[PDB]
Amino acid sequence: SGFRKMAFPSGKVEGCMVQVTCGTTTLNGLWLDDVVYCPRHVITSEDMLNPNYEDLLIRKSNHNFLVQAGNVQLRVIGHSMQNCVLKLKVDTANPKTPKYKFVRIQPGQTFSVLACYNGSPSGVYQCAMRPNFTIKGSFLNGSCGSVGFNIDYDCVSFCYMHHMELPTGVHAGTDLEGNFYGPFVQTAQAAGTDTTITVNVLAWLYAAVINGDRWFLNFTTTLNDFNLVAMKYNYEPLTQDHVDILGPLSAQTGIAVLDMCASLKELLQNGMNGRTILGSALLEDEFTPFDVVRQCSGV
Amino acid sequence: SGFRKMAFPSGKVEGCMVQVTCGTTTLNGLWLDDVVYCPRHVICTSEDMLNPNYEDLLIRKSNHNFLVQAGNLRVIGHSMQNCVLKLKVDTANPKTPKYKFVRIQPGQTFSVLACYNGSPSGVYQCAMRPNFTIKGSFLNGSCGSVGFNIDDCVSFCYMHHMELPTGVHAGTDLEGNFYGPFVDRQTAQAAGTDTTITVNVLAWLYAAVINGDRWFLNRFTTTLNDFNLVAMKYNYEPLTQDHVDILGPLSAQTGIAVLDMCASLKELLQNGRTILGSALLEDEFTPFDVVRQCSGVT
Ligand SMILES: *C(=O)c1ncc(Br)cc1OCc1ccc(Cl)c([N+](=O)[O-])c1
Ligand SMILES: *C(=O)c1ncc(Br)cc1OCc1ccc(Cl)c([N+](=O)[O-])c1
Repeated sequence: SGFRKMAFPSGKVEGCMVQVTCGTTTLNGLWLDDVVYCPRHVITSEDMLNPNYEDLLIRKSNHNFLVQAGNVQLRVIGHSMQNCVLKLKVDTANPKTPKYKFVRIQPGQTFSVLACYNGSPSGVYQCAMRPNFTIKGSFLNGSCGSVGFNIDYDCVSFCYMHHMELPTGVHAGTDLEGNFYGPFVQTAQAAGTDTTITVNVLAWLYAAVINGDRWFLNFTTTLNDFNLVAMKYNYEPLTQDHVDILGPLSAQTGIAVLDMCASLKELLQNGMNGRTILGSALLEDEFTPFDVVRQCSGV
Repeated sequence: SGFRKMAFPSGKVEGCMVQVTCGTTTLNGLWLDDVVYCPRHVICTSEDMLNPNYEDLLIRKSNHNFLVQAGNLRVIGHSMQNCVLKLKVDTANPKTPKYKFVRIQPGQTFSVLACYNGSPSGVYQCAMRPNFTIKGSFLNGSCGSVGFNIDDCVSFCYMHHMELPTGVHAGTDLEGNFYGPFVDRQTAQAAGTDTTITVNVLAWLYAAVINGDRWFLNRFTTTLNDFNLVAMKYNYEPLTQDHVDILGPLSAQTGIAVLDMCASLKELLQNGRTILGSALLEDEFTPFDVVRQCSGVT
């Protein structure tokens, strides 16, 4: 019973968090095998306005990089820049390296973030890659290098590394190969208009029904008619593959996807009239259909 | 920037999670030093759950009736302390962190590492409600999962025991004493009237102001007494002077007096926009939680 925004257990990622210092800049890094991954902007405030990163790295040597893993000091024997991440080769392989992969997720997918400062964990929480490729996280100065991940049974899938806090107050970063999610690269950078992850909202309504919350159940509708309503309310268009992913939840609940779409159409056109769903007064869109299944089945 | 419901990093607790089996009942256990702690109802059959005589049931079981799984342990002793089983094992957990057993107060927060068959499944932050229930996510098989705070030292405060028909959850401290009026028996058990943790709501309003959301801020004032008259009507817990003292540091950081924040809350209750992306008033961040997240304590 119950339904919570649930993060993956973070023990496997905690063992890979180290502290990287260049000059006076200190941030977090990720230590897997004999390589430490960290944001490349670790290399001044004057540089923050228009850095020629290739030119700034040139002036750097291996001993200019201080990688600390708890109390032990790692010696850097090589450095290279891949897109927007630094890769520092160290003389020791991380003995706590889990089975891992680097994955680039799609907008709408969820992951857990282990927020870190000075290489030490401070907290873990679940969030989602918004359609405009930002995330609404909790990141203070010093959190850069914190990574987002999914755990697919024993294997850690690193998908995010924190790089920046936009003036909007939302956050942007890269995958573990250094490619920013979205158009982001210290200048004014506008994120796109954010929209609601429709397939996630529908999955969350399935979670509600499973947990006894059914007052919003109604009508039917077509994929097209619902999408016309979804476009008006800044909702992502619902495709047939979204309907297929919602299959298992439809079978378990006995509620056809297009029937749930009609209930959501009503919820969008009429609002919630002060009622709550799973203790929320808003429509929640940061649970994937896989998230709902995992929590309700207990994987 | 930002404010999230944030759980403690769970690595230290993961290393203490084992799987405990007695007969056909399997649930989670906590392995610290040479002792495995688990709910004592692991020894009950389904017929026993309606009126178990735990002493009579434990008497008929021996050490070898307990199969303790630590990933892929021999039990050399068993004892019953209130509602928890204490299984002495021949091996001390090499991953035992520095730990303490603590009994928290209503309104305090902790992280829950939800587990099934001794394997972690997820971590989330919740609060001990005033009626001593928690609004968690617990399926059958989750019993033995523990709630904790981290101060290098892990403070274990909760062990899950039962899912009420209400859909809320109840458990004990690590000494076996239930939070609330609940017993480990399958009968209808009523939780109290739940109330809103007023001091937590005020802390969350400070987090909002810290993060740029200030529209709810007024110029009115109030006394502790007048505010409590309003709070009583809306099923809010009464705010004492100790609660005003706890909110001191947040007042200093924001420059907003505690009683001024209480006056702003008077509006929100009497008149009902979003605050930190929420359309409801959140009461599961303590003032210590807000400081920890906004100052970045690792
Ligand atoms: C960010 O995590 C961080 N921590 C510590 C220090 Br010192 C500097 C940090 O990055 C600041 C920052 C903010 C915004 C942008 Cl866009 C950049 N950047 O040029 O990448 C850096
Ligand atoms: C609970 O975590 C659990 N998991 C697996 C099995 Br098999 C049995 C479990 O406990 C069921 C349960 C439910 C409610 C109550 Cl009140 C009790 N109890 O008598 O303590 C047990």
